[PDB]
Amino acid sequence: GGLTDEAALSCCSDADPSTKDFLLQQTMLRVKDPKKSLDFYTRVLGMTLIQKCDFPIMKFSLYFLAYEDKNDIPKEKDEKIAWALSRKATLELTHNWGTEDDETQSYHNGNSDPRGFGHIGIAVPDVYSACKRFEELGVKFVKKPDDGKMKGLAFIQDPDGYWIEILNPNKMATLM
Amino acid sequence: GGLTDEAALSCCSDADPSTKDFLLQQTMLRVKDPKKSLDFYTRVLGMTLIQKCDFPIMKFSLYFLAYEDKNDIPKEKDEKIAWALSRKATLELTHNWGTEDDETQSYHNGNSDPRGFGHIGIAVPDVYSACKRFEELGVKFVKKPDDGKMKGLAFIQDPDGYWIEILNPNKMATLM
Ligand SMILES: [Zn+2]
Ligand SMILES: [Zn+2]
Repeated sequence: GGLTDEAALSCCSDADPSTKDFLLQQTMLRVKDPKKSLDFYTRVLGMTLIQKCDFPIMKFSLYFLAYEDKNDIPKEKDEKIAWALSRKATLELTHNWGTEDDETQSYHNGNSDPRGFGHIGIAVPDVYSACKRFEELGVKFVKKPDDGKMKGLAFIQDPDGYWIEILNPNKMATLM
Repeated sequence: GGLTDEAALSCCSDADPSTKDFLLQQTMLRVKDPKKSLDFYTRVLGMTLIQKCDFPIMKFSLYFLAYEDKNDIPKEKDEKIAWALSRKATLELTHNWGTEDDETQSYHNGNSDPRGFGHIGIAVPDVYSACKRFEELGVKFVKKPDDGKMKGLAFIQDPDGYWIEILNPNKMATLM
C-alpha cells in the first residue's frame, strides 16, 4: 500500500553542490513555561542551554538547547551566537511572554487532530536504564519500552506534552 | 516579561553522566505525499534518503533524510539501520498509506491555531544565494530574506506547508 523502494528512490535526486555544508540546525517548539522546559531538557535529558535571545518589543524569548560540552561554549557574545547557530541538532524553545500565567492556554503536540509534527527523538545507549531513570524522576510516559509490538523503544513527554522518542540504534535494526 | 539570563541558568542543571552518550537523533513530520516530500528534501534542500522502513500491518512508511554523503550509507541492512538511527539531526517523514489519494486530508504546520511545533531550520553559507536558487526552483516562501524587520533570514515551506527557516549563523549575530 506504500511506495516500493524503486518508486521512493526514483523521487530522490543526488545533492546539488550548491547545497554543500547545508546542515539541519534546529527544531522549534513553543513552550508554555520556560522554567519547566529548561529544567526538563537539562536535568532529565542532559542537554545544555547554549544561547538565549530576548525580543522585548515582540515579547518573546528563544532558548537553544544542544548536546554540547558547556566548556566549548564561546565567552564572546558575537562568537557564542555564531557557534550556537552553527551546531547541528539544536532544539529552539520559543517562549511567548505571559503564557506561563494563562490557566486557559496550552500548546498542541501534533499527535491529536489536527496532526502534523509527531516527535523529536533521542538516541540513547541503553533504553531500559534511561527509562528506569525517567521513572525515578517522575517523567510522564506515552509508551514504556516493554509495551506494544516495538519492544526496546519508548516515548516520553515534556512539560508541554511534546512526544520524545527514546531509541537505541542497535535495537532498531533487530525490530526490523 | 521573560526570564533574565541568570533566572534561565538557575533552571538549568549540569548533565547527569547517565545522559553523556545521548544525541538529538530525529524530528518527525507526517507527510501527505512522500513523492513530493522526497523530491523537495533531496532536490531542493540537498538532503540524502538514508533509510526507508515499511510497516504493512500498521499501514505506514518511515523515510529518514539527513545531510550525509550517500557513499557513507552502509549496504548491509542491519549495519545501515544502526548507522542511520545513530546519525545526529535526521528528519523522519511518516507516510500514513492512502493520504496522497485523500482529497479531504492535510497535515497542520503548527503555525496557526492550534500552535506548537514551529519549524525546522537549515544553516546555509549564504541565505540570499540559497533563496535565489529556491525562487528559481519554484519554492513557496513564507518570508523572503528582505521581507519584514529581520533581514538576512528566510522561511520557505515544504509540500505539506511545514515552515523551514533558512539562516546563516553569522547573519544571526548581527540581527541582535
Ligand atoms: Zn528558528
Ligand atoms: Zn521516530
